[PDB]
Amino acid sequence: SLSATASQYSADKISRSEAYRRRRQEWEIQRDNADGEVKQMDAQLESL
Amino acid sequence: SLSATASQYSADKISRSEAYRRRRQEWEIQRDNADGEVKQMDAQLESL
Amino acid sequence: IRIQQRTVDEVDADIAVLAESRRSAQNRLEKYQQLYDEDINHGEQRAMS
Amino acid sequence: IRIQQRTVDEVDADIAVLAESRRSAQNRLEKYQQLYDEDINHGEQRAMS
Amino acid sequence: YHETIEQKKNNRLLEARIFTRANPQLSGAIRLGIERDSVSRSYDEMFGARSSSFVKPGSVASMFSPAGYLTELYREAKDLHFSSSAYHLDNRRPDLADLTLSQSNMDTEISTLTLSNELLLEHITRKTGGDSDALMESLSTYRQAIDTPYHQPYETIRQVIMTHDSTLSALSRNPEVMGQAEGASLLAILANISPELYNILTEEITEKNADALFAQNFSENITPENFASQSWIAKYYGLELSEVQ
Amino acid sequence: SALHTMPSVIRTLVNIRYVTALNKAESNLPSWDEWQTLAENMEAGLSTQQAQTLADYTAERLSSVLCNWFLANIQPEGVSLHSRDDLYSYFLIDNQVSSAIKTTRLAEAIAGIQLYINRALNRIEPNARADVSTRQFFTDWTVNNRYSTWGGVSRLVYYPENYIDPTQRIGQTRMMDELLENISQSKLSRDTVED
Amino acid sequence: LTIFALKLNKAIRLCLTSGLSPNELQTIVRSDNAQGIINDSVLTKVFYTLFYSHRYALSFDDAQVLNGSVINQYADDDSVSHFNRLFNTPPLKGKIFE
Amino acid sequence: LFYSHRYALSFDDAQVLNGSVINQYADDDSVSHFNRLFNTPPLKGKIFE
Amino acid sequence: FYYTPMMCFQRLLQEKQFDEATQWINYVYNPAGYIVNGEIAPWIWNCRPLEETTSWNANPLDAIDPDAVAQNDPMHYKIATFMRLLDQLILRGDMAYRELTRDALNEAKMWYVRTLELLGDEPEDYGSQQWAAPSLSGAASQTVQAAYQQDLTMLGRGGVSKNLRTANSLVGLFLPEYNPALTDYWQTLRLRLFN
Amino acid sequence: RELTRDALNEAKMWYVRTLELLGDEPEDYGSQQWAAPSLSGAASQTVQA
Amino acid sequence: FYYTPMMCFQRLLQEKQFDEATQWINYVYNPAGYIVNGEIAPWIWNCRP
Repeated sequence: SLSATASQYSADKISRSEAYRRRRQEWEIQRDNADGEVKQMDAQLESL
Repeated sequence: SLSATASQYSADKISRSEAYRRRRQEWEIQRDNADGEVKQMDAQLESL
Repeated sequence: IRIQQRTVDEVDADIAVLAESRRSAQNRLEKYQQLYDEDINHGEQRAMS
Repeated sequence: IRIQQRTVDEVDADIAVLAESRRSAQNRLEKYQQLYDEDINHGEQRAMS
Repeated sequence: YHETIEQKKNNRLLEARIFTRANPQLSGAIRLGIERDSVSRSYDEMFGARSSSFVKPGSVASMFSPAGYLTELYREAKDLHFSSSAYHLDNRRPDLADLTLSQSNMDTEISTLTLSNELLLEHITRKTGGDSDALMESLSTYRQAIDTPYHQPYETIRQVIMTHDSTLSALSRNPEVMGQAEGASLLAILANISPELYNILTEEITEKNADALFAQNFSENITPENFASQSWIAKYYGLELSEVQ
Repeated sequence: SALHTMPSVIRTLVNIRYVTALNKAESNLPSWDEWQTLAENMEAGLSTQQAQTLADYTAERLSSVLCNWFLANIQPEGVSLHSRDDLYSYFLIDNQVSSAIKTTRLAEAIAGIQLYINRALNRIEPNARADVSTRQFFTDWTVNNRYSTWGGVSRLVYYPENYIDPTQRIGQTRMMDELLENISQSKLSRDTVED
Repeated sequence: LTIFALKLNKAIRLCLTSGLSPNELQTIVRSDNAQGIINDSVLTKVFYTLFYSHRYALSFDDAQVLNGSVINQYADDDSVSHFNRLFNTPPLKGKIFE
Repeated sequence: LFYSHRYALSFDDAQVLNGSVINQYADDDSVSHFNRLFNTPPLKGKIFE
Repeated sequence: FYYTPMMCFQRLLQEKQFDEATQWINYVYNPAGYIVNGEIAPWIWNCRPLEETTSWNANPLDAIDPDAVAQNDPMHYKIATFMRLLDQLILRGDMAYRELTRDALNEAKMWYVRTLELLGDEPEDYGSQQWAAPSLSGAASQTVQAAYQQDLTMLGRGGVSKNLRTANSLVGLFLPEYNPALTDYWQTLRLRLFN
Repeated sequence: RELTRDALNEAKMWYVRTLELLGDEPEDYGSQQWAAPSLSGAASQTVQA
Repeated sequence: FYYTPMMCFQRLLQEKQFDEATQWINYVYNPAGYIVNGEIAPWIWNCRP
């Protein structure tokens, strides 16, 4: 039973690790959005 | 075993502390966005 | 002349629009600043301790 | 001529608007880059271990 | 080997320590907590101001600069092949052994094509014994290569005329010059055929001069037996199997 | 004027009977130095960017021609060089690249030496000195194949402080580790610090 | 093999130096003569085909026919030929007999 | 200085214009004035002027 | 005596507890000295092994460990702590600079002046004045390398004052480089003072 | 990824090493002379057996 | 002898630990051979089956 308990421990440990990886991927995507709009307005500035 | 239990206690304690720090960083970034658009429209107002 | 007077009405209506834009945006600004600089409150440090 | 001078004032006010747009957007950019490339910190690897 | 490795490690440790003492940047209020060692004075008297001589970051004289990396790389790479073998570094590239180590030699920017061309020219000259102009004149009439003949002034003229006016519209708007010039010059300036290439393409091939023409058009190692392989033809001309099919 | 070239140059261009050993009137092909001088005269009136473009194009063309001539004429014993990439591997310098790239002599030497080391280590170049290839540098080639890694491992000795981590240490005791988790709260009040 | 080797050397060299396709060279030489030899006529046809392609922006077969050659009915045959492209796009009701 | 202020010319250009000669031997870490004027780039052969 | 105080110092500096960090780091080092029994402490550092220059490592180079290197050479620890104090001062200065108030700018001026005072004056390049340009063979001369190794070994295990002149004409050595961290600190302080 | 000059040189080194360990790839040869059989010829159970 | 080393190699490659992955995969294969007792290993692969 306590081996099963440590199994749940490892389970939510790896689950929150994968949640951290999802957070990293979301941060990467939104950073891509940020520099994308940065160059958006970079070209808009020379147009202006 | 109960030492391991207190280990998980400290683990999720520090994990949610770091979650609080991530929340603080996100709040700081979005506050930067807020005052950025504030000065955006500050200059737009004198243009108008 | 009446047309361009109406145009001046348009532009100063727009600048009033942007003035109350400032009102709303600055309200957001102080709300977010108050959230960030206060950060973590005594209840949360009590929970941590 | 005065009208079009005012128009030039309009357009360079707009380009100043976009310059401080660059300021804010680039600030966002380095903030997000710092968040992403640092990823997971020593406290979180300590919790995992 | 254990003794050798320990000796090198101890020498590196001593060098790092003496450079730590001799670093002038640490003055510095912490300079009061820094003492001068007897070994430090011995190094000073042995090597003059070597310990006190420092360089700024990016300087060619530093060991952390790419110059030291290259020095160590050559030190370890001088003997990957025996000096008798053609694969030896010195044998294949004698010009590398006498490379100057100066700040300008790593600060100046130049195209890699220039260095490759100069190396090829050096090899061609040391082999043949001729000059660059003679080499160009021989290449404009050479036959034993898929790229040859290469007429450099002809290529320059063609490129310049293409840059100035393609399809010769300006010349066509002046018909009086077409009564004196025919389509031969126009073909020369439009397509890529040197006079030597034209001569090669417009020479009759018969069994009377078959072997002579083959020897003229190909090297001594290029024989019909080698040519009989389709893969050989493809790898010789840089073409593809379906294209030659 | 349209070609930006002298009228006598235009006359010379027109007078070129490109007949190349008969089938027409005669072979009026100029001599080699006459060709060179005519090219100089007709090209002398161009711009600057066009001049560099022509220089780069001629450089690439002569590079390819020289590579072909070397491959078809000069073949040192023990090497079956038959291609541009064969010449690349032999001379440790790239011959099929454009003129846009710029580098230094020392950087090119780094590239060539690294390529030669890889060739010798991967046992593809025959008659390699396997006795020499088992030194410390080749064993540490994983960190010696790049200048950045070699520079870092070299600086680690003379300036170890830059790589010193005040938050963790190799061989740190688990009791100090649990102290670290007990001190890594969000905000560290004094009483918590002394606790 | 020597003479045909030299012929293929000629063909591949001209194709590489002028951008000509093998089937374009094939139709040019077939319209010139069945001997498959290289003369001034073939290179003049190539000249004028390229010249028309550069100015009038015409296809290789179109310019080849325009400078004096005939329409190639038997193309590489993996696709539509020139004759079929001109008079069989599509056939009206019956099979072409021209 | 006077030519640099009005005509917006380089120091070497204005120096040559006021009566001096073109400096073939510059600091030599970069292109000299003579090479900047007649060696950008050399046509086919090395300059002999 | 050494690792835990900087553990707390690093945590406090990361969490912006500047005065608590300074008070805690005063336990290991204080530029204004130490006040023991109401009198000026004669010692400069409040850590005995650091003050006495005591080494507690025999084979630091057997593995890649900056911690082991610093254990072998104790005063690298002193350099690390000094740079940590400098970083704390710089964070104090720019945190004051953040709000752009006049009093805050005056406080930042005070902090930056104190940082310059404790930093002193930086040196410049001197070996590049007269360093010769040797050939690749001269640089890779194994005989010169072995001679230098022998000189270093005989200076290490001995202390011999003979061989007074080393004939510097043997140009096959390199010179130590200044600290990139220190140069970055100097440039940052210069630009802050300019602003 | 980072498009630095040294990074591009390192990528060149890696790609050259990959080509070296990969060797040279072959091409199609059976399509040169493979005949076109009928459906009965393809499905011949006697030939299959 | 076979499955675990690539388990670690795949994890390291997925987590961008390139040099650690190369060092770990050297236990099963190395194009530059293997150095045993300070001598060239005669075998090509470090896995007996």
